[PDB]
Amino acid sequence: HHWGYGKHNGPEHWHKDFPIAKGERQSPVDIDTHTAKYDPSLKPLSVSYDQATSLRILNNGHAFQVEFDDSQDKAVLKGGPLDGTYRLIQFHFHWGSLDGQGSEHTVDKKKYAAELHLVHWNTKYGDFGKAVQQPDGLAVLGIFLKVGSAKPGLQKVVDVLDSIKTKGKSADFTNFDPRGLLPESLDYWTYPGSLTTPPLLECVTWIVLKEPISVSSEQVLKFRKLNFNGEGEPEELMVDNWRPAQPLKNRQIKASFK
Ligand SMILES: [Zn+2]
Repeated sequence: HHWGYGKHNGPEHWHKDFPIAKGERQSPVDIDTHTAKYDPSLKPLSVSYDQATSLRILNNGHAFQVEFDDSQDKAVLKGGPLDGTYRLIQFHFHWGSLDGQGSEHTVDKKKYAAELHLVHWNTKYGDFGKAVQQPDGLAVLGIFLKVGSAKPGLQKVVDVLDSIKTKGKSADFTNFDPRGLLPESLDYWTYPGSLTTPPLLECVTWIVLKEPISVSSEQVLKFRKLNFNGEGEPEELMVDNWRPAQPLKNRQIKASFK
């Protein structure tokens, strides 16, 4: 009976195995655009993905994860609110059963159809496992998805999903360029928070882009064909794998833009 997104093991149950679920800097949160304060001190966000090297894509029973070779100084996030350099290790999505829900962060209570998370670790801590034990261990770039025009750069991801339908399936996924998943503008909101999946560690600087990307209905429909279950188990569609907004508590959301 491990954690998931169902009635008996979903977000409202997580605190039992992971007490930090009720902690002081949990994610995601609602972004109140009128309360977020422009911070002229923020530096421009630097996203350097030109040398990114993808390895594999995996269905882990909670989402699908595209993993990168992070053994060299390549796909790096820096600047913005960050001190130092963070290296890309993986990205994944959260999405809904319907276009009207799916995102984890919300904007003035608005839910997007999905949300992309590009996860980077602080190189000062040597590797991901050590980084997540530190308050400034991770930087996650969050990008909202809305349904409209197709995102051509997402299609390579969508076409491989048939091969990793069920929990535990993985496939080679080389030469995928995550630059194809970025919106035009890098305007962002930033706040200190957590992983949004167990173990929910409070180790993330969140950087959430204001501009969503558009994906087509057909593209998101293919996300919804994935399965939470493993091969040979009763089919339960992988949908609504999002944690809802958590209390902001003692935190300020800063905006990079006015
Ligand atoms: Zn995530």
